[PDB]
Parts: sequence; structure tokens; C-alpha cells
Amino acid sequence: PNSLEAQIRQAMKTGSTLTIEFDQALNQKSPGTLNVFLHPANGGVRIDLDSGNQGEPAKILWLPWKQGELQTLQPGSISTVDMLFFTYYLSGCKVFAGDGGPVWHIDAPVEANQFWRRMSSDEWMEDWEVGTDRQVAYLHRAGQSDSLWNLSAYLEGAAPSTYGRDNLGQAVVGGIVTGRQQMSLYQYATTSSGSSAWSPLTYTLQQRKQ
Repeated sequence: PNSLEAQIRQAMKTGSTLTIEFDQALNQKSPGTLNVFLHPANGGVRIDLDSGNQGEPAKILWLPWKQGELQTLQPGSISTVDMLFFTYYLSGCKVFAGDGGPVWHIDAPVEANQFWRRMSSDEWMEDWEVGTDRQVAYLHRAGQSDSLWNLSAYLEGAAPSTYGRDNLGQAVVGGIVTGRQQMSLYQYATTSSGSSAWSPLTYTLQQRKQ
């Protein structure tokens, strides 16, 4: 086969099943570029900081998870075509991505009004004038209380993407860099019944209401 990095990009683009196992230690690494090791794993790839065990070095874009709040990947970090992007598992978490803007990973318990207020301090948000449009990918867990995810007071457009059902399930989000400050996003989900294949995580047109 090709490199593990190539195998992940191919699985993403082909819509194949190839799971990702993240070492929890990655959450001690700040958002932005990160040198990791990829390893063979059962039905997928393990991403960690271990140089041994058939490890293949890769430089990725990384977005950690932090309990009770959000983390942000800035678009100025995004440069190298074909570089992979990952965030840590979504365990009831939300991910919001502006096309050409930041990516946010918001922990499950943070209320939508609270995390929107925190996001909105970002320069890209301050530049998003009321009554104007952006392309936005937004992913939340189906069956979670609306309080924790619903942005309909703020955004006009397509419904969010969802993972899971009945407030149960986990998701993986990653991406492939396509140019300066730009990525294509991909996702899969994990049920008590196993993991799905990769699929696109789509940007849709959203107008800022207020």
C-alpha cells in the first residue's frame, strides 16, 4: 500500500471505512500544525506521538478538545495542499467551520448562546456583517437538547449536519487542505453498532441574522 497518510486521504475521498484512533495526549497539543506519528490499527490508523511501532511521521493540522469550552483552529495555519486536518473525537461535541475561516470544536455541555458569544469575538466573525452570507459546515449530535446546539437565532439557511441519534454516538471530523486558508471536510460516526464510512461534511450557505 501507500503511506498511512495517503491511505487516510484516499479513504476520505472514496467514502471508505478507515477509523482513526487518537491518543488522548494529543489534547495537550495546541491548535495548529503538529508533527504526529501514524500507525496501523485494527480497521484504521492510530495517531499519537510515538515514533516506534511502525510509526510514519506526518505533519497535520490539529484541533484539540478542551472540557467545558471551545478550541479554535485559525485559518492562517492552513497552507499545504493535501495536508490532513483532524480534531479530537466529538463526544456530544459540536464542530463549526467557516469556509476560509476558523474551525471550532465546542464541548458537549456548552450552551449554544454561550459558545456563539465566544466564537463571535474572533476576527472572522467580527468581519461577518449582519445580513451577509458565509459558507458554513456545522455538525451536532442528533437528539441532543436544542439548548446545546441550535443556532437558528443567529443563522439563516440549511439545517445543520448531524451524527448519532437519541443523543447517543460519537463522530470524527477531519479534512484535506485544498489551498491557502481552505479545506474540504470529511466525517464518520460511531454507533454502539460500529463506525460508518467517511463522507463529506458539507458547507452550506448561511446568512447572519443578528
